[PDB]
Amino acid sequence: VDAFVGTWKLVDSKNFDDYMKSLGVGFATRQVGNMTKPTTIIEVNGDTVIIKTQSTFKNTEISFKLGVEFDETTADDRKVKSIVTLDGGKLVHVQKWNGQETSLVREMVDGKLILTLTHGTAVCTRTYEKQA
Repeated sequence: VDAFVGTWKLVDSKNFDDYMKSLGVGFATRQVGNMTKPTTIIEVNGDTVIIKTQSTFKNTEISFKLGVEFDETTADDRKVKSIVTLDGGKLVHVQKWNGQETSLVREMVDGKLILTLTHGTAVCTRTYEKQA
């Protein structure tokens, strides 16, 4: 947990396009929404954490409890049952809807929070760099 705490800046990412051009989390919108996520606030809370997708066009935020599943709708997932936990030092967000699921596994080693976004077909590396 002792990493996530703070405000991050997106640095490296690719393949959002493909991934949405299949998942249906844009199929168009993500052609800009691929890039347009410069900041992400990650406020750890007591037993919990809240993500704040601070960007220009489109913002989202949701609270999640490491060790629970919650049914919730981010604009860029739709309604999905997110199960979150922390294995070793890896924040595994598995994201279970129905016909498929996806995985949003987060870790910081070195100085970058690497988020591996993996679905039933398609992958994206999404990397975040602590700005504050």
